[PDB]
Amino acid sequence: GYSDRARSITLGNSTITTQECANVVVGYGVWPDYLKDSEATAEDQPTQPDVATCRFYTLDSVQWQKTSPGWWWKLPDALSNLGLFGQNMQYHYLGRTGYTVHVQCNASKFHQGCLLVVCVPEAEMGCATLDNTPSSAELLGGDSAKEFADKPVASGSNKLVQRVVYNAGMGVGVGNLTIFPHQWINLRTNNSATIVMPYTNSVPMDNMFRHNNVTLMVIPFVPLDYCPGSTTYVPITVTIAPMCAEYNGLRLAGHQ
Amino acid sequence: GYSDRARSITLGNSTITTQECANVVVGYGVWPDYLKDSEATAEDQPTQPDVATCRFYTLDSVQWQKTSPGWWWKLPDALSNLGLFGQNMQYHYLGRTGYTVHVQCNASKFHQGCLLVVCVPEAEM
Amino acid sequence: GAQVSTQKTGAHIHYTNINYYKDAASNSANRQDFTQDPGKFTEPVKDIMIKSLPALN
Amino acid sequence: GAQVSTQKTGAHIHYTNINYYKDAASNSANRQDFTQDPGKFTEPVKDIMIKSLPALN
Amino acid sequence: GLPTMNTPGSCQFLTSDDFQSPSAMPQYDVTPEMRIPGEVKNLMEIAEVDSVVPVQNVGEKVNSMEAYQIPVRSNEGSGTQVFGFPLQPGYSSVFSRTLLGEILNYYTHWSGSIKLTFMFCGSAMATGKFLLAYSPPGAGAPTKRVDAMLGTHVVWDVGLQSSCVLCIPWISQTHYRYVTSDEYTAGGFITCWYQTNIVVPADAQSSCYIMCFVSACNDFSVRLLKDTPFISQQNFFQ
Amino acid sequence: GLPTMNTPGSCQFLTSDDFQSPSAMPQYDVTPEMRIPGEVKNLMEIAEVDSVVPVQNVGEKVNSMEAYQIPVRSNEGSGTQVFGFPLQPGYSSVFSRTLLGEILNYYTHWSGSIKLTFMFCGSAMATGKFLLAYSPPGAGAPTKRVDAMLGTHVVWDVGLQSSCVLCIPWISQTHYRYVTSDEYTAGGFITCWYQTNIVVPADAQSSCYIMCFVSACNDFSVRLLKDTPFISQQNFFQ
Amino acid sequence: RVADTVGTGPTNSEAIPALTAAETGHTSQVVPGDTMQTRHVKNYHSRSESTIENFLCRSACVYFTEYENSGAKRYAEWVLTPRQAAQLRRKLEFFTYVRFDLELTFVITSTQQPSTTQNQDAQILTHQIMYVPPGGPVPDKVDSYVWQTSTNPSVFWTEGNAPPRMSIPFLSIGNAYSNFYDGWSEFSRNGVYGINTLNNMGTLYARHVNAGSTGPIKSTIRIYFKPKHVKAWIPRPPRLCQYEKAKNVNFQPSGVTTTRQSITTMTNT
Amino acid sequence: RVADTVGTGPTNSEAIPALTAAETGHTSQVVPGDTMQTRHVKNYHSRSESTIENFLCRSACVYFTEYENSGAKRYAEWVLTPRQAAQLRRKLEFFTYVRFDLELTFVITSTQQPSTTQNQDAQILTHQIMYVPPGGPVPDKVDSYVWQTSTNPSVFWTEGNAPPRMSIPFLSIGNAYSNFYDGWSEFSRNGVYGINTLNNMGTLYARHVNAGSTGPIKSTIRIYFKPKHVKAWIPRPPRLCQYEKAKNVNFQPSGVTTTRQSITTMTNT
Amino acid sequence: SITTPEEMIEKTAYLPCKFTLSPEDQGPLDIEWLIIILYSGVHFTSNDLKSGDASINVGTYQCKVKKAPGVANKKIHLV
Repeated sequence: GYSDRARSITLGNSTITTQECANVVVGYGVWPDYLKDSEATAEDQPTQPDVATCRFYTLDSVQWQKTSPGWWWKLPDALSNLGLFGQNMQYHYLGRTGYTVHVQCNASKFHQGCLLVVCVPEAEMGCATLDNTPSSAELLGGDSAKEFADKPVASGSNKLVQRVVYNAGMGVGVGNLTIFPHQWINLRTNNSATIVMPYTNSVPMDNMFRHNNVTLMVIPFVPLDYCPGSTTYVPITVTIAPMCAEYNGLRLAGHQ
Repeated sequence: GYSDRARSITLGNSTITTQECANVVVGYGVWPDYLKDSEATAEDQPTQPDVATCRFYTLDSVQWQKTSPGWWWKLPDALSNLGLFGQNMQYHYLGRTGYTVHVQCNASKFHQGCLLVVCVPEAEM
Repeated sequence: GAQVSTQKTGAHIHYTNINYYKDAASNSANRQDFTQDPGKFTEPVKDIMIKSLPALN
Repeated sequence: GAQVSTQKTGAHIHYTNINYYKDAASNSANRQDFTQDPGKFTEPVKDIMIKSLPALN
Repeated sequence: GLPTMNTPGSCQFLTSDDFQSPSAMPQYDVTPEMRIPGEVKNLMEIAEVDSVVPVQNVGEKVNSMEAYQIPVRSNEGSGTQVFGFPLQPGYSSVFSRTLLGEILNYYTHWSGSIKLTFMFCGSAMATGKFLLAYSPPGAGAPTKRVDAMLGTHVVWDVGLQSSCVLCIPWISQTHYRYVTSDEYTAGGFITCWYQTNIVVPADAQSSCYIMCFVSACNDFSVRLLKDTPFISQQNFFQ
Repeated sequence: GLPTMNTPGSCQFLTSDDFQSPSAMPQYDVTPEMRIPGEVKNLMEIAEVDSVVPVQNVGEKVNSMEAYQIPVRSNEGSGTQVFGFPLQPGYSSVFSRTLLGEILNYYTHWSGSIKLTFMFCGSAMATGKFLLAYSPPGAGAPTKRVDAMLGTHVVWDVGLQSSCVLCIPWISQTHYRYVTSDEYTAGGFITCWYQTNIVVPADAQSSCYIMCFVSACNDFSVRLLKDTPFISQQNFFQ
Repeated sequence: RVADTVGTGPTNSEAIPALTAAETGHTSQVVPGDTMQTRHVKNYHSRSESTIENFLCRSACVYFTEYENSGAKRYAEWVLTPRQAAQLRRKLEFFTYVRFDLELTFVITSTQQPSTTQNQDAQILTHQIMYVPPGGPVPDKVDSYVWQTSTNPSVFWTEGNAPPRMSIPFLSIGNAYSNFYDGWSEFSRNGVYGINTLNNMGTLYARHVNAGSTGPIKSTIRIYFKPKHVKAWIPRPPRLCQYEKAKNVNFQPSGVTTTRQSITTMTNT
Repeated sequence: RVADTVGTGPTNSEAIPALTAAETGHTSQVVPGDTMQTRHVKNYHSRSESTIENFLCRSACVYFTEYENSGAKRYAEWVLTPRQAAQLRRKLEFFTYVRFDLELTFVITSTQQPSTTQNQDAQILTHQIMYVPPGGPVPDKVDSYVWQTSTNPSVFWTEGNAPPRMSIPFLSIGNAYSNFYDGWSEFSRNGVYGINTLNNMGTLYARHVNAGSTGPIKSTIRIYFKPKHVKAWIPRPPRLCQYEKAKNVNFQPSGVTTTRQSITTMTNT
Repeated sequence: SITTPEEMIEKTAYLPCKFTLSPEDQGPLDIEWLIIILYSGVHFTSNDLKSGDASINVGTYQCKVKKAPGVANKKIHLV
């Protein structure tokens, strides 16, 4: 006799326990694995760090306010400077991995609000200036979350990003982002959200510095609301574990 | 039909070939291996980089002169800043490894001289 | 080497086909593939959910 | 007198052919001959050379 | 020469013909297939997935996330209306841009049942009961809860399970209905009413929101593929 | 007359069609076949043969046999560079005119491993050790021997056997790479360094040369036959 | 065959099919007979026209361009791509990765241009269409030697005949084509974003083989793509906004949907 | 099918696959797993497009020439040869001896020429193409009796139809054709060098059968060769230099290859 | 493709015109600036301009980069 609300996930030297979880969403029904002999093209022997690379990394926390539009993180960029995962992508030319993404936000019963947590493949975004393309600094934040805007961005010969929330930066309806693997953090029912993503690409491996295979978006569809005397500072924390990570093409460290 | 003078050693993505080698000296008759379950004390699961860490690293060259006394290198220190071997010893508290050391010096027939190459355990000075 | 298949017909007949070229990129479109599997995009949860049972207990 | 052969297809089907003329110089090109023998131009030595053995001893 | 006779239709280009043509690259070897997740074989596997409905699409709400929020509060009464829209899956601006509606706007006809899922997003303390109703056509839309009570309805009680599903069945004289506006193939009306008032304690917010998702049942299908009235063009994109 | 319908493409000349046509000399008896040595059935039997690489293709060296010579000498140091060029088999001017490169310039794509053979041509007394290195793309080219030591390398010791082979394996994200210049399908860098200095006795030349040969491995293949950018014409040759 | 309705009667139990948790990420699989009484209705409907093949396998104009038999523009060129038009682009971008053969059709037409030239009698016009794969030499003029088409595929066509048509296989170096690419071709991350070499299909050239007449004529070629033998992966939300460029996904912010008068209005305002 | 990579581990032995002698004239047959650690990679690649047939079996323009319905040039003539063009010549000369059937295609076009003639209405034009084998009578005029084609092959063709096409077998008196001939046709060794009678294939003549109109018209014929059923022997180094003549191998000395800035430069200068 | 084909340089003024060549591009390379300087087979800052730097050192200045079949342009407002 147990409760389906309580779940524990153990990876490497890390373990996460949640007493209020909806369940786990599994990619497209596909658990991550290693590349097989009949699907490979590169011929050198791969390296598999395992426990050293496959483990939970916890990022900075963001504050959910009553007027927050939302945040986004490129998965490969998010962990590019973190531990041996970062070192291994620094010294190698090709990498391959899946993910376990855990989002955390607790609050009391009085606190209300709902967040969509979605893992979007190839989240290619658009620049405010139509002729130009969005700058790398604007598109990527390695150790910090990237924020959406509520108002439209002004286009004046710049390399900014159209970070409109109701267009999800990709010029599409935000309510239709449900085709992609996703879960909802509803403060009255939920506490955390978990998605297990497999490796998704048109090639068997890829360079991990010039391509971001997946992007994590957290978007509040219902705003945060509390009566006076309740806690006013509510953070959101993101924890990510690489899975079945392998690397090929060893050479001098650096990206150029 | 071959010559015992010619030998090739392949490790990871590296390979060394010598056309004039005496042979290979093997430690104390013991080939390196991994730590076994009945000899361990630390309980977490180890990491084994393999091809990424086990591979040849080439250091700086020294000049043999007519009056040179000799040179020494601490093996762990020598590779402490080199590649993923260095990174893995930087992020970890315990490590364990053996070595293959290859020394190289060529010269013509007229050139004469003899060097001792020795691996000394606990060379406390 | 003729292939006899069934035509699209209403509810409530065959046709014949021969390939002429050698590349198989020259063939006609495959219009009769009626295979479905919506359980990837829909219901993609680790633990199975029975309809009559409460989603969370 | 029809000939059924296999078409070029990807990894990981047949076609039919009939000859109409009498000369055989009128036929189509032979595009499926995948025979190879590089050992004439390459490795053309009188004594065989093993890979692991020294070329000269 | 074998004697032949050419029939009408010879040497015409019909953009939906199915013929064999000569390959311009003979004997080209293609790249082998790898296994990719999430393979699609029918557009009805996409239609059967939920997506959030913009019910509050009034004025400037469309340029915000407020179009998706359905406001509810605590009233000094009972039986007042929450929302209403018609059963027009591809024509109504409430549905026409949802994943189902986008797919429908490529086809002239549609058939099958629909699933509307409603999720409460207030405080855990907040309690409420709601009547979700469907009326087939022939009379007008209901203007009172008692009139709506006479059709196909569900009484939704809010509690531990925060989501309730209202199935709209296929109740039609024809087998198919036009996706475009049409009074012959009318669909009906979908409404919501307050069965009981929203009740909260002190220090909880008495104003809440509800969310709606629309998905297709396993008897749904479409017909007559056509062009969409959603994308347009004046010059070649560069 | 059997009733027929003519489809699009009738009466067109596609220069890569494969049809049967009437012979203008009926019943002509051809000359029988004799057995000739050196018969070819695949252009990849020619690509798999070595040919000398012009590495020193600088200035007026191309109009001489000096383009094929790689100079080495005795240094007051160690670790300096001997040469470097990129892994561009059909685009780099180091490879584009070799037997492999000429064959590659008829095809859009290429795949497989490559063999670079280096032969010493100094005095028998001359002794040396060399590091031959390949770096896959993602960083720059190595500027020091220690940076090159971190990639795929061979340490070549000169002795009785005068030839050493450096195999460049297929380490790519795609199955195929463009023969034309392209930063997406980058190949990497190939470099050489002095592991130990060249050492000679008195009355032997301290300056030597090295030669390079490029051949394809047994996993090599090409695709998409196209015209060469090497031969041209302004008027009919007479 | 689509599913058939099952007949049900009245219920009173602890079974609760209408109550669930949408936070799980799971679409409820409730039938109508879970919340009402239903009769038995055998369903003969079929989802045959909703297959990815039928949905994508129709010819579509993707580009058209002109050239003349005299004057500066004697020949036309175009880099093959389906992103120039709106309709096929929007259908294809329902997915992230596609894999298909192509059927290619051409519609070439000619029109007499105004001039003062007299006694103009025109002979029949033949056109040459030449495909150059990426990397090969390209024609600097109408009489350029590259029109020899020794290896490059060519199609000659005379006015008044059927349209020319040819089949092209899957030519990608990668396993699958890409509709979207979140990255750069430079490891430094500098340079153009969303651009890669996976879907490069070469250039098309078109010319008159003869001039035909002593007066001016202008031809137009229209190109038609038909995808065959299709495979697709990862469904994506449809394009809400109006395309602006061919090379990127840039757009102008637009309302989630149309606006009505109130939340109870049954009409569109 | 192309070969598949074999997986290997670490080694320490007297086996030396990386060391050899290139003086033997032998190409080393080393796999990557002889000098590094490799995984097992099944390879599904095929060398189908590299066969001599596919490499040579495409139509190629080898010659084109004009004639008029009035005036001095009423008919055209051409000695059949593939050495007039650059592209097919360079592909064929990868080998010393070849043996193939030929597929022959023609593209004939007509253009109205400027004149002051008025009331010009033109009838349809029919063309005659006649092949004369080496030794037979040749036409001195458009109306010459030799156009009777009692034995010589002829092809009549009317403007607006498909191009004419015919198959020609291997006609050499010798067992195989010759791309290169180191010698003379005279035993004395005097006379022209590199010239022999092994690859003589006769002459082609072309004319208008009717004049069609009262105004001037000029036709052009383009000839296309397609080798079929190919056999080839003795591979040869590709032509580094620009062809100068059709009859011989004469050339202008050219650099072995292009020049860069230094021996360590990774770019092309 | 030129990087950032629309920008305003407010200030020696360095006008960037870094470009990329598609595998399809194979025609002769021609570079032109407008308001001034032309490159065919104000002063350009890069000796190896062919590699991909058409930048120059000094209204609206337009950089035109043409390699058949590709054609690209970049407009810069110098204040």
